[PDB]
This record gives sequence, structure tokens and C-alpha cells, in this order.
Amino acid sequence: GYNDYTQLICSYGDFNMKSGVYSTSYYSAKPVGAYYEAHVYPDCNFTELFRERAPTIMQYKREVFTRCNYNLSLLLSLVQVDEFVCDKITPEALATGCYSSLTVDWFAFPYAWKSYLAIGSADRIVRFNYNQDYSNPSCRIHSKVNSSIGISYAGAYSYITNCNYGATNKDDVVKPGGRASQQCITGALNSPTTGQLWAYNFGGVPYRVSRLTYTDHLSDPLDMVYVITVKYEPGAETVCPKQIRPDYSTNITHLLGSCISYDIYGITGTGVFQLCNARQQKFVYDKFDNIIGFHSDDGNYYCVAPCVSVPVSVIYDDKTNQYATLFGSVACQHISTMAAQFSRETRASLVSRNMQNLLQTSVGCVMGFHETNDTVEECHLSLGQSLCAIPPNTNLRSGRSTFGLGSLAYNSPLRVDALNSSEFKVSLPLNFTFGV
Amino acid sequence: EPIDMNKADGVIYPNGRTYSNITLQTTNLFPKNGDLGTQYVYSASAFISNYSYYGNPFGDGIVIRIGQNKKIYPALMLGSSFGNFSANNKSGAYFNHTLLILPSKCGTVFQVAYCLLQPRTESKCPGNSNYVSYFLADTSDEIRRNGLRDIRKFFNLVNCTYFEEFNVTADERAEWFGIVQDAQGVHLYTSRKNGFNSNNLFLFATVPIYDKLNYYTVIPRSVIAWAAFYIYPLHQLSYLLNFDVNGYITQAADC
Amino acid sequence: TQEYIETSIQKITVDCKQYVCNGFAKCEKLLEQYGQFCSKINQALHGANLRQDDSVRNLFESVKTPQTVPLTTGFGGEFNLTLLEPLSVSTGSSNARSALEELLFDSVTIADPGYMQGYDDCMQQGPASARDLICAQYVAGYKVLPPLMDVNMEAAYTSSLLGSIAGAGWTAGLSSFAAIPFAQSIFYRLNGVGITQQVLSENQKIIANKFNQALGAMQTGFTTTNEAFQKVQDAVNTNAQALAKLASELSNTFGAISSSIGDIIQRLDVLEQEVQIDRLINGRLTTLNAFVAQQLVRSESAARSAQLAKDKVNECVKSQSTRSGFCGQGTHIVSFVINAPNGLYFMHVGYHPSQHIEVVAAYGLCDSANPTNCIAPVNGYFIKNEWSYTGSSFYAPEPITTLNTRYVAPQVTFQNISNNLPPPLLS
Amino acid sequence: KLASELSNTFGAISSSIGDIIQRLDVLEQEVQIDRLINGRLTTLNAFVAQQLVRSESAARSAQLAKDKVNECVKSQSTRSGFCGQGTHIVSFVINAPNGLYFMHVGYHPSQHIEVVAAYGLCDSANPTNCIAPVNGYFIKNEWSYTGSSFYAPEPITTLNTRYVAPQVTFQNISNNLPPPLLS
Amino acid sequence: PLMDVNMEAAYTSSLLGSIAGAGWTAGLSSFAAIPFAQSIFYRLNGVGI
Amino acid sequence: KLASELSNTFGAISSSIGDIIQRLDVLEQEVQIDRLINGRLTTLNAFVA
Ligand SMILES: *[C@@H]1O[C@H](CO)[C@@H](O[C@@H]2O[C@H](CO)[C@@H](O)[C@H](O)[C@H]2NC(C)=O)[C@H](O)[C@H]1NC(C)=O
Ligand SMILES: *[C@@H]1O[C@H](CO)[C@@H](O[C@@H]2O[C@H](CO)[C@@H](O)[C@H](O)[C@H]2NC(C)=O)[C@H](O)[C@H]1NC(C)=O
Ligand SMILES: *[C@@H]1O[C@H](CO)[C@@H](O[C@@H]2O[C@H](CO)[C@@H](O)[C@H](O)[C@H]2NC(C)=O)[C@H](O)[C@H]1NC(C)=O
Ligand SMILES: *[C@@H]1O[C@H](CO)[C@@H](O[C@@H]2O[C@H](CO)[C@@H](O)[C@H](O)[C@H]2NC(C)=O)[C@H](O)[C@H]1NC(C)=O
Ligand SMILES: *[C@@H]1O[C@H](CO)[C@@H](O[C@@H]2O[C@H](CO)[C@@H](O)[C@H](O)[C@H]2NC(C)=O)[C@H](O)[C@H]1NC(C)=O
Ligand SMILES: *[C@@H]1O[C@H](CO)[C@@H](O[C@@H]2O[C@H](CO)[C@@H](O)[C@H](O)[C@H]2NC(C)=O)[C@H](O)[C@H]1NC(C)=O
Ligand SMILES: CCCCC/C=C\C/C=C\CCCCCCCC(=O)O
Ligand SMILES: *[C@@H]1O[C@H](CO)[C@@H](O)[C@H](O)[C@H]1NC(C)=O
Ligand SMILES: *[C@@H]1O[C@H](CO)[C@@H](O)[C@H](O)[C@H]1NC(C)=O
Ligand SMILES: *[C@@H]1O[C@H](CO)[C@@H](O)[C@H](O)[C@H]1NC(C)=O
Ligand SMILES: *[C@@H]1O[C@H](CO)[C@@H](O)[C@H](O)[C@H]1NC(C)=O
Ligand SMILES: *[C@@H]1O[C@H](CO)[C@@H](O)[C@H](O)[C@H]1NC(C)=O
Ligand SMILES: *[C@@H]1O[C@H](CO)[C@@H](O)[C@H](O)[C@H]1NC(C)=O
Ligand SMILES: *[C@@H]1O[C@H](CO)[C@@H](O)[C@H](O)[C@H]1NC(C)=O
Ligand SMILES: *[C@@H]1O[C@H](CO)[C@@H](O)[C@H](O)[C@H]1NC(C)=O
Ligand SMILES: *[C@@H]1O[C@H](CO)[C@@H](O)[C@H](O)[C@H]1NC(C)=O
Repeated sequence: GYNDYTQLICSYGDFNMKSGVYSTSYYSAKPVGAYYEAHVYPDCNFTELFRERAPTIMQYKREVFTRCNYNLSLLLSLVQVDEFVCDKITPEALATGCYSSLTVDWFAFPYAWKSYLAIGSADRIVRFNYNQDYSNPSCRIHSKVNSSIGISYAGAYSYITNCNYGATNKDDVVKPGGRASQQCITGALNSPTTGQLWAYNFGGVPYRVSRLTYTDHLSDPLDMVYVITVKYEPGAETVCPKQIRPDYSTNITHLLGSCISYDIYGITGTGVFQLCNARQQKFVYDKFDNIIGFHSDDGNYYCVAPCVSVPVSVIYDDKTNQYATLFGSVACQHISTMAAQFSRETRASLVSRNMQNLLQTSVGCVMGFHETNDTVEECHLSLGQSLCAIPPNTNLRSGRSTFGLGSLAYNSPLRVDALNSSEFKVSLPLNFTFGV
Repeated sequence: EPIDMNKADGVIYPNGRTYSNITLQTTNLFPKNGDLGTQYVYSASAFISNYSYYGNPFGDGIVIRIGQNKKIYPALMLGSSFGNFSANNKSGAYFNHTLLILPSKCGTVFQVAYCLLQPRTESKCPGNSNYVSYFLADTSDEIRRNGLRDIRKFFNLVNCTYFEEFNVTADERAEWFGIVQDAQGVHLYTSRKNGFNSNNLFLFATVPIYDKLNYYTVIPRSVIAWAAFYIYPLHQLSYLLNFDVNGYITQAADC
Repeated sequence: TQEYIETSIQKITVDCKQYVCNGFAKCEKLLEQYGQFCSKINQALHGANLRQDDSVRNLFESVKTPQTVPLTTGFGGEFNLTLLEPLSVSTGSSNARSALEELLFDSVTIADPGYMQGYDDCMQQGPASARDLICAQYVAGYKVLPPLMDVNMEAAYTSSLLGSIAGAGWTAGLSSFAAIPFAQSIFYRLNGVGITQQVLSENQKIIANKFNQALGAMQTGFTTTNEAFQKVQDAVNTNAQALAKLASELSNTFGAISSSIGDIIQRLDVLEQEVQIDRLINGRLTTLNAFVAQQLVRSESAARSAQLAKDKVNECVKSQSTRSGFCGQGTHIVSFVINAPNGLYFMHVGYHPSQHIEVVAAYGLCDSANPTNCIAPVNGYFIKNEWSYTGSSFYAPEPITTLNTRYVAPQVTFQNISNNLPPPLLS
Repeated sequence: KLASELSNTFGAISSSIGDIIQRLDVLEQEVQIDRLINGRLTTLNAFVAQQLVRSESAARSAQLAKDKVNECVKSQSTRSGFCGQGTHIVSFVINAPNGLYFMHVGYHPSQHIEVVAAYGLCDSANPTNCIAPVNGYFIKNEWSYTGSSFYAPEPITTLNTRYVAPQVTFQNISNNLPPPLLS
Repeated sequence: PLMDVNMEAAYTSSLLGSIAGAGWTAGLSSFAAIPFAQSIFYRLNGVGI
Repeated sequence: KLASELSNTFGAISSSIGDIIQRLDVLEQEVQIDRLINGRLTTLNAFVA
């Protein structure tokens, strides 16, 4: 990241290399600023979760949150977490980032029965009462809620132990992300507490249901289970935290042209933003799913590139140790805006600009060259399109020297004119030589 | 009026990103090609069919082709349990919470409600043994909820959790509508985005229904053929989708 | 006969560190668990591109043509070669690409990247479906290198080869160069394969017309019914397919929770993101290694085809080839070569007999009074109805002279004639 | 590319099995050892594929060397550009590491001149008696024969001409006749 | 590599010993012990000098 | 090669998708099935090359 020569040396993994034109990776591009743009929505309302009667696991309560801004720092102070089991997320990841939906399923459940909700369990509680989805990033937490928060437990807290129907006694299991059917609920709500399999007939089909209660396993620090499932759908993000990220700036006009880390609508990445002229959507994608632009809140369209995007080639000769840069397929009037992304000496050359450096060729903008008319037959420093680089005759210890540009003349063979008559012309050798 | 994949009939647009000029292979809820659906006709000469006796299975979801290939909107009743009414043996009773989609006014205002349907003990009402059927019968803003007025003469609607209203502008062209239930609730899809040919279903509402819907009935209507809408089921099918320049699905392949 | 030979592979350099990791330090630290991968990929791609340019330089060294006749509007005389001649010597611009080269390039969908201001264009225009492969160079992290020689220089080499076709191969050795006209070279080539000078002088306008129709039938020859045109198109499509395989692989999660490092870092703790980034890194390394292996195989194929094109040029364009089937069907007369996308396009004209007749011929003729004096024909037969001479490539019964016979040893199979002796057999 | 990727961990905690075994429990070391096995298996498969493609290229080059030995070092080539530029005179082959080294000696002109030549000469008294050069040209001074690879005019004799059918392009000569054309 | 440099050099030397012959006249069955200078002069004569 | 590399477990508990689905829970099914998928993709890619 000091020179283009040092970036050429760090790639290819050696110091003593031969002459040639090499493709060079970047080593001095770091994110400087930070940008954050997200929509503001009215706050999510979590009163039903913590300030009402605790739901029963047989008929648990589900609430789906959409187009609201939450605050996890307040929610975690009202509970004492005993154990959290997250699938493809973390609570630190739940405190950040935008979702399309936020589903919370909560019910009252004793803390001694964690094994009955673990994945792979074969008990009646998973089979007939609550089956977790496990197809979206979800985290199930076990918490104790104080009675001073507003939670309460009353009535009977029961769970279905068996629910089968029909003449073949087919078990009415619970699909993942589902609840017990209304037939099982109606059979349970008349079923005895002790756990006797009574028989009923709902809608012409025999049904049998048994239940058991756990209302005597609940105390004043009421044990509660909160299952939080999020969904990710880019271009449809609605639930984001009230807290804006701390470093970030909310104005992009002073960060244009520099590699910044952006958190625009729950997605994180690094890139360079530049204003460009070219709306059924906010983000703009290419054919290969790479965001190439976005529409801002004001009237402006910033097309975003990756942090490194300009192809850089280094022309180097092992004798005299000189080097030069080739910015491939890019105009010379655009390099001075993207400078911060190059090496330190190249950045120091483009800032405080001297236009002697930048020459525009048919293969891109070159640096460290001078225009010449001399042509060479051998081409060891080919730039393509019949251009060869003529290395200087001064070594690097005496100071940097410029390369020569434009070479590869035609052989121009000897011309014999046709008489176009009865006779013709022949080109015969007077002298000869032997070549091997 | 069968499903045609080359016209992309009944395909649901993927939620979120707008795809453009690429082909996409998805396996998601889609109408099966060649399905004729079930034709429902509202008379206009009051005069109804027995559409309230069926209790068709909901399955994964349904899609509806409304109007041309008079444009009278459908009325729907979705629920979890289906059975007979008491003391008359007549089918059509929906137990527990029941989703109602009622096209009030002339099809310009919609009522969506999710609540119990308690029969009334009056003559020609359910539970009276004079029962035949329930139906919806068709300036200042009091008939904006007249479909609700017709449906509350037969049922009490006593404990109601969700209620919303939607404004749609009057038109006569083709239109689609779809209902899909997942773990986030009941998703209502429509093709009212009206961009270019359209005929693609986009999400526009979500009802917080967490009980599994197992049945749907078509509420009979009478205005005093003149009405034809076809209800096609949805299946978990592999499809191949073609997006055009504007970003709409033009071709489909049933795979 | 039209034949396409693909003498090259696209030169592609890939920024390995940017491709595998999107600038994240954690990914670049986890990449060190797979060794110096990026250095090896960079060295392999550099070696492949350097060998490709060396092959191109050697192939065009075999088109040296040390002497040439300058091209003029009148070339071939009655024979029409304005299709093959440079556009500079024809009407208009000083470019050397012939009308056939322009017609061949204009009828093949190339989607030129633009080596001067490709970045800037890709920035100004929005998303598309025809230039998105070109615009993926600056997003995915690769680059398509320009060819070693400009199209003007390749057209200059082809034009200099065209001007040297008639004179080369006139006599023994390659040292001299005659400046004979194209029509005389064609007539001598037709005479060498067994057509009498009497037939050539009598039927010269018919021969010129047949050659003109054969060369002018290629105006509509660049259609979907032409096999070599489809070879050009599918070579271009194969290069585009390899490029599209380089992209569209960063969109693959490879079993991770997302296709991007930033989401994995944000959504997971510090221990699980190591294995997720390892999954993504393994996917990217598999893609890069597959691309490099494919590049090596295509380089081997391009080297083989470059050797084949060198013989085709040295054997058929620069001289008449008497070996069967090497350059087209029938009897080879003259072959032309132009520049095709990533290769060379060859056109071999051939002598095809439209009609055949059957006639009794003899091995040779002896004398009854002098059985040790026998003759055999050169480049022809001794056809009956006594015996006359034919050309062995065109039916024209002509009197036997010493200009078409040779004195050979007597054989049992030779026929004996007593009256109406040929002038070779007299005395 | 075989001894270098034995030092890679391939995502495991170590590049060796001996310390993976002794640092982890029996269930947790199976995945680490399997990661090392997968990495070394991909390395070996890549090496075998590279060996196959290199053997294909070596077979192609062996066929080329077989054809080139039988044509140029064992005989006069008389083929343009196949065995060096210019006209091929003599070639030699010596052994090189993993192949053969060829040296093709060729005849190269250094200075050229342009003279006026004829397709052949005929006699005006006998139009049916016409000659042509065999390995050279009829260059004009009246007319002389020369070689096709060296400029040295010589008198026209019967050992460098051959009788041909008359044509229109043949120059008429009636003042001085070459010995083939004289009667 | 299956062969010692001695053997390979023996093959190359034997090939060098038969440069002047083995192609003096049509057919490959005969061999002429022609001096190298005479073979070179005959090859130059066949080239067109 | 194609016939025989379908019997390999590739580090999974089984060489069959059905046994992995039956024996393990849904979180581990996607982990172990991806081990079979990756091996079969490797086999097909090697065959095509
Ligand atoms: C959050 O939800 C609770 C209950 O769901 C809301 O509390 C209700 O508020 C209305 C009017 O504010 C009262 O009429 C009800 O009696 C309240 N019910 C209960 C159970 O408290 C609360 O208002 C909501 N928060 C916000 C900000 O809207
Ligand atoms: C998110 O919730 C936390 C906790 O309720 C808020 O932190 C409180 O902020 C107020 C305002 O100064 C203080 O008076 C409290 O003492 C804070 N409580 C704690 C526990 O720190 C925080 O402000 C909320 N975030 C937002 C954006 O409102
Ligand atoms: C679902 O609906 C059924 C039928 O409407 C309800 O069952 C009724 O429950 C009440 C309360 O005990 C009884 O008086 C009725 O006799 C029952 N009817 C039948 C047909 O059994 C059931 O309670 C509902 N489920 C709920 C509300 O969760
Ligand atoms: C309509 O909702 C009310 C409110 O929940 C229900 O009244 C409850 O009924 C249950 C069962 O009889 C009692 O245990 C509760 O104490 C009642 N609560 C109140 C506030 O009265 C009523 O049953 C519902 N009606 C129907 C038909 O389901
Ligand atoms: C043409 O005449 C020659 C004789 O000059 C015939 O050749 C002879 O055939 C006899 C057959 O018994 C042999 O014994 C002689 O040795 C042959 N002589 C020569 C010189 O070949 C020849 O067969 C005759 N041609 C035909 C077609 O009959
Ligand atoms: C050499 O003489 C011959 C015989 O006169 C010429 O051949 C004739 O040329 C004229 C015109 O050039 C033609 O009209 C005749 O048809 C030719 N006769 C034959 C039999 O071909 C020949 O052209 C003369 N050479 C030159 C260079 O003029
Ligand atoms: C497998 C039956 C044969 C072996 C029987 C021997 C001992 C059985 C005792 C308890 C069986 C429990 C097995 C699963 C334990 C977790 C149950 C759950 O919470 O999911
Ligand atoms: C619940 O709140 C009361 C009221 O201050 C407090 O005394 C008690 O300690 C709290 N419970 C717990 C577990 O902290
Ligand atoms: C961002 O900064 C620019 C700098 O001139 C200013 O004009 C603009 O109003 C700012 N936008 C804000 C603060 O939203
Ligand atoms: C937008 O287009 C105008 C031409 O009308 C041009 O002057 C301007 O520079 C363009 N803006 C950008 C960001 O390229
Ligand atoms: C190179 O050639 C151009 C062509 O006109 C000329 O203008 C220029 O001065 C030349 N440069 C040098 C250094 O001679
Ligand atoms: C509805 O009416 C049709 C018409 O006769 C009849 O076939 C069908 O059985 C009826 N369905 C009922 C009564 O459920
Ligand atoms: C409704 O009643 C009919 C006959 O009266 C019976 O066949 C049918 O099963 C009943 N339906 C239900 C759901 O009980
Ligand atoms: C409805 O069916 C039940 C079941 O048989 C019967 O008891 C009842 O009388 C029927 N109602 C009428 C009105 O017939
Ligand atoms: C529907 O239209 C009525 C009448 O203009 C209006 O009062 C109501 O707010 C509208 N509803 C929505 C959701 O826009
Ligand atoms: C969309 O794809 C078609 C396919 O030919 C193409 O013609 C058209 O230009 C593309 N449009 C865009 C905006 O990429």
C-alpha cells in the first residue's frame, strides 16, 4: 500500500520478479466515513407481552410486528433471562438491523421443563401444543418476569397430552409454526384436569382429548417463554431499531467519492458513492444481484460501486527497477475523484494534481508515461491494442523516470510493382546468408 | 376459462425485490396449468344459487379471476370449521372465528372482518327452520357498509378482533385476487397495481389470523349471466418465470 | 469451402483478494488458512495470458510475407477480388479491414467491452442484460485484457498476405518473388492439375465467370445455414459463458446464511461467523480453481488450433496444396484468409466436376515394328476414339504430341498400334 | 503444489492430526479431521487433473516432434515455414530436458534486385516450338537464364529449359535465337 | 525417465550420422554414404542455385 | 466413477437423504444434507471437466 510497486510485490508473493505488465490488488483501501439512512416509524407496542395475563401453552398468543421501531434495551430490563437458544441470529444481532416482519410467540411455561421444548424432543408438548418453525432465524428465550412489571397468572394453565380422531385413531399433531386445532381445544376445555381421555364428537367425527395442568408450577417470578422469529426480505424492510448506529452520519454529500461503510436499511457493506443522473424501487440491482445504485430520501440518485473497482495494472522492468501504472478502461478525468482508494504515493500524486502524470490511451489512463513516436519490434511490456511500453534507461536510484508510450510498428515488406503486361518483374537475391 | 401460463395467469409476484429481464426458477404456491377452476355466477334478473352449502377446502390458498378474460365482485366467507346449522339440518354454518370479505357499495368499498357468526332467531334467518340461504342484496355515505348491513341481518357478529376497509376505483377490465395463509397470518393479493398489462398478484394487506383456515364459501349475491368469477386452487409447484423489461412476469412454465 | 480456426483464448485477470473477500479483514485473516492462494491464482493467470500472447506473436510471425505487390483497384482482372481487397484501396476510409471482414464482424454479436472508457460507460448507463457481463468486471473483480494487436495491424498482415498470393510458389525455393498477375497464376494453377493450355485459352471467360460466382456467393453465406459461421458464434458464446461463470457465483450462499460477508458478520457471533465465512471462502476458492483449470484446458486447445492455422496458412494460402482433403474438397486452386473474432477464417476454392463421362483408356502405346519404343502420357490418359490425349481433369480429345508424352520401358499391358502412329512413335 | 498444501489447516484448528486428536473431544475432532481430509483430497484431485491435461499436451508435442524429425532432420523439407523461415537447407536435433531441441539452417537473401522476366520464349519462324525455364527465369539483359535463388545470368541451354505448348504471353524473338530454339 | 542420457545421446548421434544420406534418391530402402559437403551442395542446387 | 461415488457418505452420518431426514432434527438435516450435496456436485463437476 505504499507504492504500486509494493502492491505488485505483495501480490504474486515474491521480491525478485521478471519484467512485464501485471494485474495488481489493492492494499490501501479502508472505509473512512460511515453512512446510515433508515425510515422512522411509530414505536412497537409490547404491552401485551409483559403487562397482561400470561397465556397458556395450549392456546399461546402470537403477535406479528410490522412497520414499527423497537427498542431491545428496554425489553431486556423487564425480564431476567435464564437461557436463550437462538438458531441463525444472536440477541446482539436482534438489537440491530431491519426486518420485514417480527413474530413473537409467548406463553407461560415452567423453567424445569426446558427439555420439553428443545429441538428433537418426542414429548407430548411439542407434539400437541407448540411446534417451533425453525425455517426462519428464530431465538427462544426463557425468562422470569416480575409481578411488579404487570404480568399475572390466573385460571388454569393446561397442555394437551393426547388428541386423536377418527376410527383409526390418527394423532392430531401440530405443524411447525402452528397451534392446536379448535377441535382439540374444545375437547380439552371440557376434559378433566387429572388427565382422563374423554370422548367427544365435533362435526360428525369422533375426537378424543386429554390434558394436564401445570398451574401449580408457577410462582411470583413467573417463568415465561418468548419465541422471536424474524424474516429477511431485502427491499421490504420495515422493523428497525429506534437507536441510530453511533458512528454514522446521516448526510452523504460530504462522503461522496470516499470508501465508506453504509447501513442503509438494515444491510451492511462498504463502497464508494457517487452522484449520477439515472423509480419503481429504491435499490437498483444488476443481473447478478449486486446493488449498483439507490434512491435517497431527497431528490438524488447515488450509484454505488465496491470499495475497489478500478482495474490497476503495473508496468515493471526488472532491470533499472522502474515502474508505471495503468488504470484500465477509465478516463483520466475520473481518477482524481477516486484517489483515496489507491496506494499512498499514488494518492499523494493525484491529490495536489500534476496533469503531466495522466495520459489517455486506447487501453485506459496511464501514469508515469510520456508520449513518444519510437517503435520497438520486441514487445515485453505489452499494454494491448498494439501498444508497448518503452522502459527508461535510468535506474531507480537516480530518481523515477517516465516510460515511453506507443510502439509496435509494422514490418512493411518490400514492394514489387506489377508491370501488368506480357512480361513481369522478379525480385532476385544478389547476396545470401544462413540463419539458424 | 383455464389457467394459461403464457399469459402468466394467477402467478404471485415474489415479495421484496423487483426483478427485471431475468428468468427465475422458484418453487412456491402457484396455480396448476390447465385448471378450469369452479365457475360462480351471480344473477341480475332475489335469485341466488346454493353457493352457501358447499364448504370448499381451502388448501394452501386460492386465486380468483374476476370479471372478463358487468364485473361483479365476489363475496367470501373463510373459516376453520364447517358444519350444519342447528334445528334445520342446513349446511353453511361456520364455527369459531370466521373471516368475511364483503363487497359493499357497487364493488368499490370492501369490508374485511374476522369474527364469530351467531345465527339470529327470526323468520328466514339461520336456526329458525324457515332457513333457505343467506345472501347479500344490492351519494351520501351510509351505503359504504351496506354489505355489512346485509350480512348482520343473518348473523350477530358479536366479538370482532380485526376490521378494515379498502377503497377500490370502479373499472371493467380483468382483475385477480388471491388469499394465502402462512405463519405470519393471512395474505391478500391483488393485481390493482394497474401498471402496463399487470395481471400479476402483489401483496397489499395482511390479516392477523393465526388459526388455520380450512374452508371457504362463496356468499351468494343478487343485483336488482352478468357475473362470472373462477376460483382456482394453489399448489406447491415448481415454476419458471420470465420477467420483462418493465419488471413484470410475462411467461411462466409449470415444470 | 469455409473453415474457421480459433487461435486464441480470452485473456482474463482476476483480483483474487477482492473476489474471495469483499474488503473484510476477518475474511482476509481466515483466507490465510488456505495458504498463498491469491498469489498462485495471479501467477497462473499471468502465465496463461503471457503464453497466449506469445502464441499470437508466433502465429503472426508465420504470416511474415517478405515481399508483396501493392494492392490496386484492378486485382485479378476478370477475376473479381474486390470482396477480399482492403477497404482503403477501395472506396472511402483508410482502414485495412476488407468488406468481407466488416461483414463477418458486423453479423456476429460480440458485445464489445470498450477498453478506453468502459468504466465510465458502465457508470453512466443503467442496468441492462446485454452489457451486464461487461459491467460485472468492475463489480465482481475481474478484467478482460485487450488483444496484443489492433485490428488495423491484423488487417495489414492479411492484406500483405493477399498481395503476395499470386507471386509466391512460382518456382523452386522461396527466395525469389515474381510479380505475375492473379489471372496468370490462376491459369497456371489450373494447368498444373491437368487442364490443357488449349482448353484454358478457349474457355477463359467461362472460368472467370465461374470463379466470380463462387466468390460472390459469399454475400449471403453468413447466415444460420453456414457451419463455420456457427463455429464463430459458439466460440464467442463459450467465452461469454466462461465469463458469466466467473460472475453469478458471489450470489451463492454455499450453505451459509447469506452470500455476503457483512450480513454474516452482523447476524452471528464471533465463533459461528468463522465457519460461515469459511463456507463462503471455500465456495469462492472452488469457483476460482475451476476457472483457472478451464483456462489451462482452453489454452491447450488454442495452441493446437494455432499450430493447425499455421500450417493452413503456410500450406494452402501461400502455395497450392496437392495433398488431398487438407484444404476443402475437390482439387485445391487458391485459398484466402481473413481475420475472424478470436481466430482466422479460411476460404478454399475447389475444382469440382459437375458431369462425368466414361471412356476406355490405355496404360501406354508401343510400336509393332519397334516394340522397344513405347510412350506413356503425362498428366493425362490415352483415350480411344485411334488414340488421342486427354487432360485427366477435363474431357478434351487432343492429338498426341511429344509435349504430353514420355518414353518409358515396354510393358505387357501396353497396346500395340500399326497404322496412324503418333509422331512420338514415328521412326 | 503438493508439499505446500500439507501445511494448510483448511479451516481446522491445526495443520496436523496429532494435535487435533489431543486438543479436542472425540466428537469434535471428527469434523476437523474430515476438513483436513477434504482439503488434501481436493489437492490430490487437482494434481491428478493437471497431470492428465499436461500429458495430453505432451502427447500433442510428441506427435509434432515425430512429424518434424521424419520431415526435416531426416529429409529435405520443401515445405514453407514448417521448419524455419526462408528455404530449409538442413536441420539438426539434440536432446533437451524433457524434450528435443531443433536447429533449422535456412537460406536467407540479404540484398534484392528487380529484373524483367518472361513466361517463355518462342521462335517467330516456328511458332509451335516454345520453351520455358525449369528452376529459374528468362531474364532480359538479349535473354539469359538465371537461378531462382541467386542472381547469376547464364546462356540458355537445353539442360535448364523444356519444350512447352505455345501461348500468347510468350515473347517473340527473331533476331538472336538461343540454342534450344535454333532449328 | 526410462532412458539414460547415454542412450538418448546414442540415438541422436546415430541420427546425425545419417543426415547426408537417407533421401538421396526416391525410396527409403537404400542408404548412400555421401559426404556432408556434397549433400549440402546438392540441396542448394535443388533449392535453385 | 459416477456409479460408485453415490455410495459415499462424504462425512455425513449416511449416504441416503432419507436416513438423514429420519434420524436428525431439522437444524442438523440441512447441515448433513449439504455434506452430501457438496460431494455430489464435486463428482459431477469432475466428470464434466
Ligand atoms: C399498547 O397496547 C395496550 C393494550 O394492547 C394499549 O392499552 C390500551 O389503551 C387504550 C387507549 O390508550 C385503552 O382504551 C385500553 O383500555 C388499553 N388497554 C390495556 C389492556 O391497557 C396501549 O395504549 C398501547 N400503546 C400505545 C402507545 O398505543
Ligand atoms: C431504549 O430503552 C432504554 C431503557 O428504557 C432507554 O434508556 C433510558 O433513557 C432515558 C432517557 O434519558 C433515561 O432516563 C433512562 O434512565 C434510560 N434507562 C436505561 C435502563 O438506561 C433508551 O433511551 C431507549 N432508547 C430510545 C431511542 O429511546
Ligand atoms: C369453537 O366453536 C364451538 C362451537 O361453536 C365451541 O363449542 C361450544 O362451547 C360452548 C361453551 O362451553 C358450549 O356451550 C357449546 O355447547 C359448544 N358447542 C358445541 C357445538 O360443542 C367452542 O367453545 C369454540 N372454541 C373456542 C371458542 O375456543
Ligand atoms: C366474547 O368476549 C368476551 C370477553 O372475553 C367473552 O366473555 C368471557 O367469557 C369467558 C367464558 O364464559 C369468561 O370466563 C370470561 O370471564 C368472560 N370475560 C368477560 C370480560 O366477560 C365472551 O364469552 C365472548 N363471547 C363468545 C360468544 O365467545
Ligand atoms: C503388345 O505387344 C507386346 C509385344 O511387343 C506384347 O507383350 C508380350 O506378351 C507376351 C505374351 O506371351 C510375352 O511373352 C512378351 O514377353 C511380351 N513382351 C513385352 C515386351 O512385354 C503385349 O502383350 C501386346 N499387348 C497386348 C494388349 O496384347
Ligand atoms: C509471339 O508470337 C505468337 C504467334 O504469333 C503470338 O500469339 C498470337 O498473339 C496474337 C496477339 O498477341 C493473338 O491474336 C493470337 O491468337 C496468338 N496466336 C496464338 C496461336 O496463340 C504471341 O502473342 C507472341 N508474343 C507476344 C508477347 O506478343
Ligand atoms: C427408546 C426406547 C427404548 C429405551 C428405553 C430406555 C430408557 C428410556 C427412558 C427415557 C426415554 C427418553 C428418550 C428421550 C429422552 C428425551 C425425551 C424428550 O424430552 O424428547
Ligand atoms: C419485584 O419487584 C419488587 C418490588 O420492588 C421487588 O421487591 C422484588 O425484588 C422484585 N423481584 C425480583 C426477582 O427482583
Ligand atoms: C448535507 O450537507 C450539505 C453540504 O452543503 C448541505 O447542503 C445539506 O443541506 C445537508 N443535508 C442535510 C443536513 O440533510
Ligand atoms: C447529467 O447530464 C448532464 C447533461 O444534460 C451533464 O451535464 C451532467 O454532468 C450529468 N450528470 C452526471 C452526474 O453525470
Ligand atoms: C510525434 O509525431 C507527431 C505527429 O505529427 C508530431 O506532432 C510530434 O511532434 C512527434 N513527436 C516527437 C517527439 O517528435
Ligand atoms: C346445489 O344445487 C345443485 C343443482 O341441482 C345440486 O346438484 C347440488 O347437489 C346442490 N348442492 C347442495 C344442496 O349442497
Ligand atoms: C349435516 O347433516 C347431514 C344430514 O342431515 C349429514 O349427512 C352431515 O354429515 C352433517 N354435517 C356435519 C358436518 O355434521
Ligand atoms: C337435524 O338432524 C338431527 C340429527 O338426526 C335431527 O335430530 C333433527 O331433528 C334435524 N332437524 C330437522 C329440522 O329435521
Ligand atoms: C376510503 O375512502 C373514504 C371516503 O373517501 C375515506 O374516508 C377513507 O379514509 C378511505 N380509506 C382509506 C384506507 O384510504
Ligand atoms: C431486456 O432483454 C431484452 C432481450 O433481448 C433486450 O432486448 C432488452 O434490451 C433488455 N432491456 C434492458 C433494459 O436490459
